[PDB]
Amino acid sequence: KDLLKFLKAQTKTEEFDAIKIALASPDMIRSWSFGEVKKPETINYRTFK
Amino acid sequence: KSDDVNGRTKMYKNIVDGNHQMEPGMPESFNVLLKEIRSLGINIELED
Amino acid sequence: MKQGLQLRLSQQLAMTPQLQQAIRLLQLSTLELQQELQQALESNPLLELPVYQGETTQTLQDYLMWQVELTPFTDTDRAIATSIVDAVDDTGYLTIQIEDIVDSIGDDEIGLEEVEAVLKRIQRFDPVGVAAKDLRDCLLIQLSQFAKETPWLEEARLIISDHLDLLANHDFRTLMRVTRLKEEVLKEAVNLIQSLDPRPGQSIQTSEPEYVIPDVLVRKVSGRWTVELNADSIPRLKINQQYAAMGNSARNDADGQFIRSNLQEARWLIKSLESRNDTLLRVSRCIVEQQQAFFEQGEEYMKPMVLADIAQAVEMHESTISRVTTQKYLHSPRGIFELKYFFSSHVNTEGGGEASSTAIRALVKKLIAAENPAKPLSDSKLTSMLSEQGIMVARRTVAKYRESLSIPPSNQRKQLV
DNA sequence: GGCTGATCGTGCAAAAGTCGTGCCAGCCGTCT
DNA sequence: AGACGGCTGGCACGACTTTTGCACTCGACTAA
Repeated sequence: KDLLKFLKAQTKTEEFDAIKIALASPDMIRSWSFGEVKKPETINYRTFK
Repeated sequence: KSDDVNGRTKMYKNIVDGNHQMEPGMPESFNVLLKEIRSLGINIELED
Repeated sequence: MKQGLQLRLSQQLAMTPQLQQAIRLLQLSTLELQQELQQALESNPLLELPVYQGETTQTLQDYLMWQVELTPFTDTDRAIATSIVDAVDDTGYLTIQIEDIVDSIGDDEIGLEEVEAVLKRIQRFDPVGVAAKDLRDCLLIQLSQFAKETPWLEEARLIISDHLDLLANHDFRTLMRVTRLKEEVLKEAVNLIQSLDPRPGQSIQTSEPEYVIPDVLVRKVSGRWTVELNADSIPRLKINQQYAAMGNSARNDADGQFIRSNLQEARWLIKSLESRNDTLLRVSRCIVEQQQAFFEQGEEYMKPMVLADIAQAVEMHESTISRVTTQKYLHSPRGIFELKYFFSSHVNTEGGGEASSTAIRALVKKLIAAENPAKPLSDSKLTSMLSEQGIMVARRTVAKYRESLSIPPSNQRKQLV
Protein backbone atom coordinates (compact mmCIF):
# COMPACT_ATOMS: atom_id res chain seq x y z
CA LYS A 1 0.00 0.00 0.00
CA ASP A 2 1.30 3.40 -1.07
CA LEU A 3 -1.62 5.05 0.76
CA LEU A 4 -2.15 7.81 -1.80
CA LYS A 5 -4.74 5.98 -3.91
CA PHE A 6 -5.78 4.01 -0.82
CA LEU A 7 -7.65 7.10 0.34
CA LYS A 8 -8.69 7.78 -3.26
CA ALA A 9 -10.12 4.28 -3.65
CA GLN A 10 -12.47 5.02 -0.75
CA THR A 11 -14.24 7.68 -2.85
CA LYS A 12 -15.43 5.63 -5.81
CA THR A 13 -18.77 4.65 -7.31
CA GLU A 14 -20.23 2.68 -10.21
CA GLU A 15 -22.75 3.63 -12.87
CA PHE A 16 -25.32 1.85 -10.65
CA ASP A 17 -27.79 1.88 -13.54
CA ALA A 18 -30.53 -0.68 -14.25
CA ILE A 19 -30.79 -2.03 -10.72
CA LYS A 20 -32.82 -5.22 -10.41
CA ILE A 21 -34.20 -7.34 -7.59
CA ALA A 22 -35.07 -11.01 -7.27
CA LEU A 23 -35.28 -13.83 -4.74
CA ALA A 24 -32.35 -14.71 -2.47
CA SER A 25 -30.26 -17.84 -1.96
CA PRO A 26 -28.82 -19.03 1.38
CA ASP A 27 -25.32 -19.38 -0.05
CA MET A 28 -25.64 -15.84 -1.37
CA ILE A 29 -26.68 -14.75 2.13
CA ARG A 30 -23.59 -16.40 3.59
CA SER A 31 -21.57 -14.55 0.94
CA TRP A 32 -23.11 -11.26 2.07
CA SER A 33 -22.30 -12.02 5.69
CA PHE A 34 -18.81 -12.23 7.15
CA GLY A 35 -19.70 -13.94 10.43
CA GLU A 36 -22.53 -15.55 12.36
CA VAL A 37 -23.95 -14.21 15.61
CA LYS A 38 -24.47 -16.86 18.29
CA LYS A 39 -25.27 -15.02 21.54
CA PRO A 40 -28.10 -12.66 22.51
CA GLU A 41 -25.53 -10.45 24.25
CA THR A 42 -25.13 -6.95 22.84
CA ILE A 43 -22.86 -4.90 25.13
CA ASN A 44 -21.11 -5.29 28.47
CA TYR A 45 -21.40 -2.68 31.20
CA ARG A 46 -18.20 -3.84 32.92
CA THR A 47 -15.87 -2.57 30.18
CA PHE A 48 -18.17 -1.02 27.53
CA LYS A 49 -16.65 -2.99 24.67
CA LYS B 1 -27.07 19.59 1.74
CA SER B 2 -27.81 15.91 2.39
CA ASP B 3 -26.32 12.78 3.97
CA ASP B 4 -23.47 12.58 1.41
CA VAL B 5 -20.63 12.79 3.92
CA ASN B 6 -17.90 12.83 1.27
CA GLY B 7 -19.77 15.54 -0.61
CA ARG B 8 -20.41 17.96 2.25
CA THR B 9 -16.75 18.58 3.07
CA LYS B 10 -15.88 18.69 -0.63
CA MET B 11 -18.51 21.35 -1.30
CA TYR B 12 -17.44 23.33 1.77
CA LYS B 13 -13.82 23.35 0.59
CA ASN B 14 -14.95 24.29 -2.92
CA ILE B 15 -16.94 27.25 -1.60
CA VAL B 16 -13.98 28.32 0.54
CA ASP B 17 -11.81 28.10 -2.59
CA GLY B 18 -14.63 29.53 -4.71
CA ASN B 19 -14.96 26.50 -6.96
CA HIS B 20 -18.77 26.33 -7.32
CA GLN B 21 -18.57 22.81 -8.73
CA MET B 22 -20.97 20.09 -7.57
CA GLU B 23 -19.77 16.53 -6.94
CA PRO B 24 -22.75 14.17 -6.55
CA GLY B 25 -21.58 11.13 -4.67
CA MET B 26 -24.47 8.91 -3.63
CA PRO B 27 -26.65 9.38 -0.54
CA GLU B 28 -26.02 7.27 2.55
CA SER B 29 -29.78 6.95 3.11
CA PHE B 30 -29.83 4.77 0.00
CA ASN B 31 -27.08 2.64 1.57
CA VAL B 32 -29.20 2.30 4.71
CA LEU B 33 -32.17 1.26 2.58
CA LEU B 34 -30.05 -1.29 0.72
CA LYS B 35 -28.73 -2.79 3.96
CA GLU B 36 -32.26 -2.95 5.37
CA ILE B 37 -33.49 -4.75 2.26
CA ARG B 38 -30.54 -7.13 2.52
CA SER B 39 -31.36 -7.65 6.20
CA LEU B 40 -34.43 -9.46 4.87
CA GLY B 41 -34.12 -12.62 2.83
CA ILE B 42 -34.13 -10.41 -0.27
CA ASN B 43 -31.52 -10.26 -3.03
CA ILE B 44 -30.78 -6.78 -4.37
CA GLU B 45 -27.72 -5.25 -6.01
CA LEU B 46 -26.71 -2.36 -8.24
CA GLU B 47 -25.47 -3.31 -11.70
CA ASP B 48 -23.39 -1.38 -14.24
CA MET C 1 -20.67 -35.88 82.87
CA LYS C 2 -18.39 -33.00 83.84
CA GLN C 3 -16.78 -29.83 82.54
CA GLY C 4 -13.21 -30.21 81.35
CA LEU C 5 -10.65 -29.67 78.62
CA GLN C 6 -8.95 -33.03 78.17
CA LEU C 7 -7.25 -33.27 74.79
CA ARG C 8 -7.29 -37.01 73.92
CA LEU C 9 -10.36 -38.74 72.47
CA SER C 10 -11.90 -39.91 69.22
CA GLN C 11 -13.66 -37.63 66.76
CA GLN C 12 -15.06 -37.51 63.22
CA LEU C 13 -14.08 -35.82 59.98
CA ALA C 14 -14.53 -32.12 59.30
CA MET C 15 -17.22 -30.63 57.06
CA THR C 16 -17.99 -32.96 54.14
CA PRO C 17 -16.05 -32.04 50.98
CA GLN C 18 -16.72 -31.49 47.26
CA LEU C 19 -19.43 -28.83 47.62
CA GLN C 20 -18.57 -27.31 44.26
CA GLN C 21 -22.06 -25.86 43.72
CA ALA C 22 -21.95 -24.15 47.12
CA ILE C 23 -18.41 -22.89 46.45
CA ARG C 24 -19.53 -21.16 43.25
CA LEU C 25 -22.56 -19.73 45.05
CA LEU C 26 -20.39 -18.26 47.82
CA GLN C 27 -18.32 -16.32 45.29
CA LEU C 28 -20.15 -13.30 43.87
CA SER C 29 -19.83 -12.89 40.10
CA THR C 30 -22.44 -10.12 39.49
CA LEU C 31 -23.20 -10.05 35.74
CA GLU C 32 -20.88 -13.03 35.26
CA LEU C 33 -23.20 -14.94 37.58
CA GLN C 34 -26.07 -13.73 35.39
CA GLN C 35 -24.26 -15.01 32.29
CA GLU C 36 -23.65 -18.39 33.92
CA LEU C 37 -27.32 -18.54 34.91
CA GLN C 38 -28.28 -17.74 31.31
CA GLN C 39 -26.04 -20.55 30.06
CA ALA C 40 -27.56 -22.98 32.57
CA LEU C 41 -31.09 -21.92 31.61
CA GLU C 42 -30.14 -22.59 28.00
CA SER C 43 -29.02 -26.01 29.21
CA ASN C 44 -32.09 -26.52 31.42
CA PRO C 45 -35.35 -26.41 29.42
CA LEU C 46 -37.53 -26.46 32.56
CA LEU C 47 -36.34 -23.07 33.84
CA GLU C 48 -37.65 -19.61 32.98
CA LEU C 49 -37.31 2.98 17.93
CA PRO C 50 -38.30 6.35 16.44
CA VAL C 51 -36.19 8.28 18.97
CA TYR C 52 -32.46 8.17 18.28
CA GLN C 53 -29.50 10.11 19.64
CA GLY C 54 -28.23 11.13 16.20
CA GLU C 55 -25.10 12.88 17.49
CA THR C 56 -22.08 13.54 15.26
CA THR C 57 -19.68 15.31 17.62
CA GLN C 58 -16.39 16.14 15.91
CA THR C 59 -14.24 15.16 18.94
CA LEU C 60 -11.55 17.38 17.35
CA GLN C 61 -10.57 14.49 15.12
CA ASP C 62 -13.15 15.67 12.60
CA TYR C 63 -12.10 19.25 13.36
CA LEU C 64 -8.48 18.34 12.62
CA MET C 65 -9.55 16.55 9.44
CA TRP C 66 -11.55 19.59 8.31
CA GLN C 67 -8.58 21.85 9.04
CA VAL C 68 -6.37 19.54 6.98
CA GLU C 69 -8.87 19.61 4.12
CA LEU C 70 -9.21 23.39 4.44
CA THR C 71 -5.45 23.81 4.44
CA PRO C 72 -3.37 23.83 1.24
CA PHE C 73 -1.01 20.86 1.09
CA THR C 74 0.45 18.52 -1.50
CA ASP C 75 -0.92 15.01 -1.91
CA THR C 76 2.16 13.67 -0.14
CA ASP C 77 1.86 16.55 2.33
CA ARG C 78 -1.84 15.79 2.84
CA ALA C 79 -1.08 12.11 3.42
CA ILE C 80 1.66 12.99 5.91
CA ALA C 81 -0.73 15.33 7.73
CA THR C 82 -3.39 12.61 7.87
CA SER C 83 -0.86 10.12 9.23
CA ILE C 84 0.22 12.65 11.87
CA VAL C 85 -3.43 13.21 12.80
CA ASP C 86 -3.77 9.44 13.19
CA ALA C 87 -1.04 9.30 15.86
CA VAL C 88 -2.39 11.91 18.28
CA ASP C 89 -3.01 11.28 21.96
CA ASP C 90 -6.16 12.44 23.73
CA THR C 91 -4.11 14.85 25.85
CA GLY C 92 -2.91 16.44 22.59
CA TYR C 93 0.52 14.81 22.16
CA LEU C 94 1.94 12.62 19.42
CA THR C 95 1.96 8.96 20.45
CA ILE C 96 4.49 7.84 17.82
CA GLN C 97 7.98 9.21 17.26
CA ILE C 98 9.12 11.30 14.30
CA GLU C 99 11.40 8.47 13.24
CA ASP C 100 8.46 6.12 13.78
CA ILE C 101 6.33 8.36 11.56
CA VAL C 102 9.01 8.38 8.85
CA ASP C 103 9.26 4.59 9.01
CA SER C 104 5.47 4.28 8.79
CA ILE C 105 5.62 6.51 5.70
CA GLY C 106 7.89 3.94 4.06
CA ASP C 107 8.97 6.33 1.29
CA ASP C 108 12.57 6.85 0.23
CA GLU C 109 11.64 10.33 -1.00
CA ILE C 110 10.19 11.03 2.45
CA GLY C 111 12.79 12.82 4.55
CA LEU C 112 13.19 14.16 8.06
CA GLU C 113 13.07 17.69 6.65
CA GLU C 114 9.58 17.03 5.30
CA VAL C 115 8.56 15.58 8.67
CA GLU C 116 9.84 18.69 10.45
CA ALA C 117 8.00 20.93 7.98
CA VAL C 118 4.77 19.00 8.54
CA LEU C 119 5.23 19.22 12.31
CA LYS C 120 5.70 22.98 12.00
CA ARG C 121 2.49 23.02 9.98
CA ILE C 122 1.05 20.67 12.60
CA GLN C 123 2.30 23.15 15.18
CA ARG C 124 0.71 25.81 12.98
CA PHE C 125 -2.76 24.77 14.13
CA ASP C 126 -5.39 25.50 16.77
CA PRO C 127 -4.70 24.74 19.58
CA VAL C 128 -0.96 25.48 19.50
CA GLY C 129 1.48 22.67 20.18
CA VAL C 130 -0.67 20.00 18.53
CA ALA C 131 0.83 16.51 18.91
CA ALA C 132 4.04 18.04 20.23
CA LYS C 133 4.78 14.88 22.27
CA ASP C 134 7.12 17.14 24.27
CA LEU C 135 6.05 19.49 27.05
CA ARG C 136 8.85 21.93 26.24
CA ASP C 137 7.92 21.87 22.55
CA CYS C 138 4.24 22.52 23.26
CA LEU C 139 5.13 25.19 25.81
CA LEU C 140 7.57 26.77 23.35
CA ILE C 141 4.89 26.88 20.64
CA GLN C 142 2.36 28.38 23.05
CA LEU C 143 4.86 31.04 24.13
CA SER C 144 5.71 31.82 20.50
CA GLN C 145 1.98 32.27 19.85
CA PHE C 146 1.84 35.17 22.31
CA ALA C 147 3.37 38.56 21.59
CA LYS C 148 6.76 39.64 22.91
CA GLU C 149 5.37 42.75 24.64
CA THR C 150 4.58 40.70 27.75
CA PRO C 151 7.20 40.96 30.51
CA TRP C 152 9.39 38.01 31.51
CA LEU C 153 8.99 36.42 28.08
CA GLU C 154 12.63 35.77 27.15
CA GLU C 155 13.34 34.48 30.66
CA ALA C 156 10.34 32.15 30.45
CA ARG C 157 11.56 30.89 27.08
CA LEU C 158 15.04 30.28 28.50
CA ILE C 159 13.58 28.40 31.47
CA ILE C 160 11.40 26.26 29.19
CA SER C 161 14.42 25.56 26.98
CA ASP C 162 16.69 23.67 29.38
CA HIS C 163 15.64 24.63 32.94
CA LEU C 164 12.72 22.20 33.17
CA ASP C 165 14.54 19.87 35.57
CA LEU C 166 14.82 22.45 38.36
CA LEU C 167 11.10 23.23 38.12
CA ALA C 168 10.33 19.50 38.13
CA ASN C 169 12.17 19.19 41.44
CA HIS C 170 11.01 22.72 42.39
CA ASP C 171 14.72 23.56 42.75
CA PHE C 172 14.31 27.32 42.96
CA ARG C 173 17.72 27.88 44.56
CA THR C 174 19.46 25.62 42.03
CA LEU C 175 17.60 27.30 39.16
CA MET C 176 18.65 30.73 40.44
CA ARG C 177 22.25 29.55 40.79
CA VAL C 178 22.31 28.09 37.27
CA THR C 179 20.35 30.61 35.20
CA ARG C 180 21.58 33.59 37.29
CA LEU C 181 18.09 35.11 37.24
CA LYS C 182 16.64 37.87 39.40
CA GLU C 183 15.55 36.61 42.80
CA GLU C 184 11.79 36.61 43.46
CA VAL C 185 11.29 38.31 40.08
CA LEU C 186 11.26 34.83 38.58
CA LYS C 187 8.15 34.03 40.63
CA GLU C 188 5.99 36.00 38.20
CA ALA C 189 7.52 34.16 35.24
CA VAL C 190 6.96 30.84 37.03
CA ASN C 191 3.31 31.73 37.59
CA LEU C 192 2.94 32.75 33.94
CA ILE C 193 4.48 29.44 32.85
CA GLN C 194 1.97 27.75 35.16
CA SER C 195 -0.62 29.67 33.12
CA LEU C 196 0.27 27.82 29.92
CA ASP C 197 -2.67 25.36 29.76
CA PRO C 198 -0.82 22.02 29.81
CA ARG C 199 -2.34 19.30 27.64
CA PRO C 200 -4.43 21.68 25.49
CA GLY C 201 -5.85 18.66 23.65
CA GLN C 202 -7.67 17.57 26.81
CA SER C 203 -10.54 19.90 25.84
CA ILE C 204 -11.28 17.52 22.95
CA GLN C 205 -12.27 14.79 25.40
CA THR C 206 -15.93 14.89 26.43
CA SER C 207 -17.23 13.52 29.71
CA GLU C 208 -18.93 10.13 29.60
CA PRO C 209 -20.84 8.88 32.67
CA GLU C 210 -19.58 5.74 34.38
CA TYR C 211 -22.54 3.36 34.72
CA VAL C 212 -22.09 1.87 38.19
CA ILE C 213 -24.91 -0.46 39.28
CA PRO C 214 -24.87 -1.08 43.06
CA ASP C 215 -26.09 -4.28 44.68
CA VAL C 216 -27.18 -3.15 48.17
CA LEU C 217 -28.86 0.16 48.94
CA VAL C 218 -28.94 1.77 52.39
CA ARG C 219 -31.03 4.80 53.36
CA LYS C 220 -30.91 5.16 57.18
CA VAL C 221 -33.52 7.92 56.93
CA SER C 222 -34.26 9.33 60.39
CA GLY C 223 -31.99 6.65 61.76
CA ARG C 224 -33.44 3.15 61.49
CA TRP C 225 -30.87 2.03 58.94
CA THR C 226 -32.23 -0.81 56.80
CA VAL C 227 -30.04 -2.62 54.28
CA GLU C 228 -31.93 -3.36 51.07
CA LEU C 229 -30.46 -5.11 48.05
CA ASN C 230 -31.16 -3.84 44.54
CA ALA C 231 -34.37 -5.68 43.70
CA ASP C 232 -33.92 -4.89 40.00
CA SER C 233 -30.41 -6.36 40.18
CA ILE C 234 -31.71 -9.37 42.13
CA PRO C 235 -31.80 -12.40 39.80
CA ARG C 236 -35.02 -14.39 39.54
CA LEU C 237 -35.66 -17.76 37.90
CA LYS C 238 -39.01 -19.33 37.04
CA ILE C 239 -40.01 -22.98 36.74
CA ASN C 240 -41.59 -24.04 33.45
CA GLN C 241 -45.14 -24.81 34.58
CA GLN C 242 -46.07 -26.25 31.18
CA TYR C 243 -43.03 -28.53 31.32
CA ALA C 244 -43.84 -29.32 34.95
CA ALA C 245 -47.36 -30.44 33.98
CA MET C 246 -46.01 -32.92 31.40
CA GLY C 247 -43.78 -35.21 33.47
CA ASN C 248 -46.24 -37.68 34.96
CA SER C 249 -48.34 -37.79 31.78
CA ALA C 250 -45.31 -38.96 29.78
CA ARG C 251 -45.58 -42.58 28.65
CA ASN C 252 -41.87 -42.82 27.76
CA ASP C 253 -39.43 -43.89 30.46
CA ALA C 254 -36.52 -41.97 28.92
CA ASP C 255 -38.53 -38.75 28.62
CA GLY C 256 -39.81 -39.06 32.18
CA GLN C 257 -36.32 -39.72 33.53
CA PHE C 258 -34.94 -36.72 31.63
CA ILE C 259 -37.76 -34.52 32.94
CA ARG C 260 -37.14 -35.70 36.51
CA SER C 261 -33.39 -35.08 36.22
CA ASN C 262 -33.94 -31.61 34.77
CA LEU C 263 -36.45 -30.79 37.52
CA GLN C 264 -34.06 -31.98 40.23
CA GLU C 265 -31.19 -29.96 38.75
CA ALA C 266 -33.38 -26.85 38.47
CA ARG C 267 -34.59 -27.25 42.05
CA TRP C 268 -31.02 -27.63 43.31
CA LEU C 269 -29.89 -24.57 41.36
CA ILE C 270 -32.83 -22.49 42.60
CA LYS C 271 -32.15 -23.56 46.18
CA SER C 272 -28.48 -22.65 45.81
CA LEU C 273 -29.37 -19.24 44.36
CA GLU C 274 -31.87 -18.51 47.13
CA SER C 275 -29.37 -19.59 49.78
CA ARG C 276 -26.71 -17.35 48.23
CA ASN C 277 -29.13 -14.41 48.18
CA ASP C 278 -30.12 -14.99 51.81
CA THR C 279 -26.48 -15.29 52.90
CA LEU C 280 -25.61 -12.09 51.05
CA LEU C 281 -28.52 -10.28 52.71
CA ARG C 282 -27.46 -11.51 56.15
CA VAL C 283 -23.85 -10.48 55.53
CA SER C 284 -25.03 -7.06 54.36
CA ARG C 285 -27.16 -6.64 57.48
CA CYS C 286 -24.24 -7.60 59.72
CA ILE C 287 -21.90 -5.22 57.89
CA VAL C 288 -24.45 -2.39 58.11
CA GLU C 289 -24.64 -3.07 61.83
CA GLN C 290 -20.85 -2.74 61.89
CA GLN C 291 -20.86 0.08 59.32
CA GLN C 292 -23.44 2.05 61.31
CA ALA C 293 -20.73 2.68 63.91
CA PHE C 294 -18.33 3.49 61.07
CA PHE C 295 -20.86 5.73 59.30
CA GLU C 296 -21.60 7.65 62.51
CA GLN C 297 -17.89 7.92 63.31
CA GLY C 298 -17.25 9.16 59.77
CA GLU C 299 -14.48 8.42 57.31
CA GLU C 300 -11.84 10.22 59.38
CA TYR C 301 -12.71 8.25 62.54
CA MET C 302 -13.59 4.95 60.84
CA LYS C 303 -13.15 2.01 63.18
CA PRO C 304 -10.83 -0.87 62.23
CA MET C 305 -12.56 -4.03 61.05
CA VAL C 306 -11.40 -7.63 60.73
CA LEU C 307 -12.60 -10.42 58.47
CA ALA C 308 -12.88 -12.71 61.49
CA ASP C 309 -14.83 -10.00 63.33
CA ILE C 310 -17.43 -9.96 60.56
CA ALA C 311 -17.44 -13.76 60.28
CA GLN C 312 -18.30 -13.83 63.98
CA ALA C 313 -21.31 -11.60 63.28
CA VAL C 314 -22.52 -14.30 60.87
CA GLU C 315 -22.92 -18.07 61.21
CA MET C 316 -21.04 -19.18 58.07
CA HIS C 317 -17.34 -19.93 57.79
CA GLU C 318 -14.93 -17.09 57.12
CA SER C 319 -14.25 -18.65 53.71
CA THR C 320 -17.86 -17.93 52.77
CA ILE C 321 -17.43 -14.36 54.01
CA SER C 322 -14.32 -13.90 51.87
CA ARG C 323 -16.05 -15.39 48.83
CA VAL C 324 -19.11 -13.17 49.25
CA THR C 325 -16.96 -10.07 49.77
CA THR C 326 -15.47 -10.65 46.31
CA GLN C 327 -17.02 -8.46 43.59
CA LYS C 328 -19.32 -6.91 46.20
CA TYR C 329 -20.53 -3.31 45.95
CA LEU C 330 -23.21 -1.40 47.84
CA HIS C 331 -24.87 2.02 47.81
CA SER C 332 -25.16 4.35 50.79
CA PRO C 333 -26.24 7.98 51.20
CA ARG C 334 -22.61 8.93 51.80
CA GLY C 335 -21.65 7.07 48.64
CA ILE C 336 -21.01 3.70 47.02
CA PHE C 337 -18.03 1.65 48.18
CA GLU C 338 -16.91 -1.95 47.86
CA LEU C 339 -17.73 -4.29 50.73
CA LYS C 340 -14.06 -5.22 51.18
CA TYR C 341 -13.24 -1.52 51.59
CA PHE C 342 -14.86 -1.70 55.03
CA PHE C 343 -12.10 -3.93 56.44
CA SER C 344 -8.95 -2.16 57.63
CA SER C 345 -5.95 -2.89 59.83
CA HIS C 346 -5.97 -1.91 63.50
CA VAL C 347 -3.08 0.35 64.53
CA ASN C 348 -2.14 0.32 68.20
CA THR C 349 -2.91 3.75 69.62
CA GLU C 350 -2.29 5.61 72.86
CA GLY C 351 -4.54 4.28 75.58
CA GLY C 352 -4.62 0.98 73.70
CA GLY C 353 -6.61 2.30 70.76
CA GLU C 354 -6.77 0.24 67.59
CA ALA C 355 -6.60 2.58 64.61
CA SER C 356 -8.02 1.79 61.17
CA SER C 357 -5.39 2.07 58.43
CA THR C 358 -7.87 3.69 56.04
CA ALA C 359 -9.13 6.14 58.68
CA ILE C 360 -5.55 6.96 59.68
CA ARG C 361 -4.66 7.60 56.03
CA ALA C 362 -7.72 9.82 55.59
CA LEU C 363 -6.89 11.86 58.70
CA VAL C 364 -3.25 12.18 57.61
CA LYS C 365 -4.36 13.35 54.16
CA LYS C 366 -6.68 15.92 55.73
CA LEU C 367 -3.84 17.19 57.93
CA ILE C 368 -1.38 17.33 55.02
CA ALA C 369 -3.90 19.24 52.92
CA ALA C 370 -4.07 21.83 55.72
CA GLU C 371 -0.36 22.60 55.57
CA ASN C 372 1.70 25.68 54.78
CA PRO C 373 2.65 25.76 51.07
CA ALA C 374 6.00 27.38 51.89
CA LYS C 375 6.87 24.68 54.46
CA PRO C 376 5.43 21.23 53.67
CA LEU C 377 4.82 18.94 56.62
CA SER C 378 7.62 16.48 57.31
CA ASP C 379 7.11 12.78 57.99
CA SER C 380 8.88 13.22 61.32
CA LYS C 381 6.75 16.34 61.80
CA LEU C 382 3.72 14.09 61.24
CA THR C 383 4.69 12.35 64.48
CA SER C 384 3.86 15.60 66.28
CA MET C 385 0.43 15.66 64.64
CA LEU C 386 -0.13 12.01 65.57
CA SER C 387 0.81 12.78 69.18
CA GLU C 388 -1.62 15.71 69.06
CA GLN C 389 -4.28 13.21 67.94
CA GLY C 390 -3.75 11.33 71.21
CA ILE C 391 -3.38 8.02 69.34
CA MET C 392 -0.16 6.11 68.72
CA VAL C 393 0.76 5.34 65.10
CA ALA C 394 3.74 4.25 62.97
CA ARG C 395 5.32 7.40 61.54
CA ARG C 396 8.06 5.34 59.88
CA THR C 397 5.37 3.28 58.15
CA VAL C 398 3.26 6.41 57.61
CA ALA C 399 5.34 7.16 54.51
CA LYS C 400 3.79 4.05 52.97
CA TYR C 401 0.32 5.47 53.54
CA ARG C 402 1.45 8.85 52.19
CA GLU C 403 2.70 7.23 48.99
CA SER C 404 -0.52 5.20 48.85
CA LEU C 405 -2.48 8.45 48.77
CA SER C 406 -0.13 9.50 45.93
CA ILE C 407 1.12 12.32 48.18
CA PRO C 408 4.28 13.82 46.65
CA PRO C 409 7.40 14.16 48.80
CA SER C 410 7.23 17.11 51.17
CA ASN C 411 10.56 18.41 49.87
CA GLN C 412 9.27 17.86 46.33
CA ARG C 413 5.97 19.49 47.34
CA LYS C 414 7.79 22.67 48.42
CA GLN C 415 6.83 25.69 46.32
CA LEU C 416 6.97 29.47 46.53
CA VAL C 417 4.07 30.96 48.46
C1' DG D 1 -15.36 -57.84 38.34
C1' DG D 2 -16.97 -52.51 37.57
C1' DC D 3 -18.07 -49.52 39.28
C1' DT D 4 -23.29 -48.35 40.02
C1' DG D 5 -26.70 -46.46 41.15
C1' DA D 6 -28.50 -43.48 45.38
C1' DT D 7 -31.38 -40.32 50.52
C1' DC D 8 -28.25 -35.84 52.18
C1' DG D 9 -25.07 -32.81 52.28
C1' DT D 10 -24.17 -24.14 54.89
C1' DG D 11 -16.67 -25.75 55.59
C1' DC D 12 -11.97 -25.90 56.23
C1' DA D 13 -7.55 -25.89 56.35
C1' DA D 14 -3.25 -25.50 54.82
C1' DA D 15 -0.10 -24.00 52.37
C1' DA D 16 0.01 -19.64 50.46
C1' DG D 17 -0.14 -14.73 50.49
C1' DT D 18 -0.03 -10.21 52.31
C1' DC D 19 0.55 -6.56 55.39
C1' DG D 20 2.60 -3.95 59.99
C1' DT D 21 6.20 -1.98 61.72
C1' DG D 22 10.66 -1.32 62.27
C1' DC D 23 15.29 -1.14 60.76
C1' DC D 24 19.54 0.15 58.07
C1' DA D 25 21.96 2.35 53.86
C1' DG D 26 22.21 6.21 50.91
C1' DC D 27 21.42 11.57 49.76
C1' DC D 28 21.01 16.04 49.42
C1' DG D 29 20.40 21.06 52.08
C1' DT D 30 23.11 23.15 54.67
C1' DC D 31 26.33 25.86 57.79
C1' DT D 32 29.81 25.64 60.13
C1' DA E 1 33.17 21.81 52.04
C1' DG E 2 32.22 18.09 54.88
C1' DA E 3 29.23 16.53 58.31
C1' DC E 4 24.24 16.44 60.83
C1' DG E 5 19.32 15.42 59.63
C1' DG E 6 15.51 14.15 57.99
C1' DC E 7 13.91 11.90 53.92
C1' DT E 8 13.59 7.96 51.18
C1' DG E 9 13.19 3.66 50.28
C1' DG E 10 13.71 -1.21 50.17
C1' DC E 11 14.23 -5.46 53.10
C1' DA E 12 13.21 -8.17 56.92
C1' DC E 13 10.34 -11.09 60.27
C1' DG E 14 6.21 -11.84 62.58
C1' DA E 15 0.80 -11.38 62.39
C1' DC E 16 -3.57 -11.38 60.02
C1' DT E 17 -5.88 -13.14 55.81
C1' DT E 18 -7.22 -16.39 52.24
C1' DT E 19 -8.48 -19.68 48.26
C1' DT E 20 -9.16 -23.92 46.47
C1' DG E 21 -9.33 -28.52 46.37
C1' DC E 22 -11.46 -31.27 48.15
C1' DA E 23 -17.91 -36.99 47.96
C1' DC E 24 -17.30 -42.07 51.61
C1' DT E 25 -21.03 -45.12 50.39
C1' DC E 26 -24.69 -46.06 50.34
C1' DG E 27 -29.11 -48.56 50.39
C1' DA E 28 -30.21 -50.61 45.74
C1' DC E 29 -28.53 -55.52 45.64
C1' DT E 30 -25.20 -58.33 42.04
C1' DA E 31 -24.34 -61.31 40.23
C1' DA E 32 -20.25 -64.01 37.12
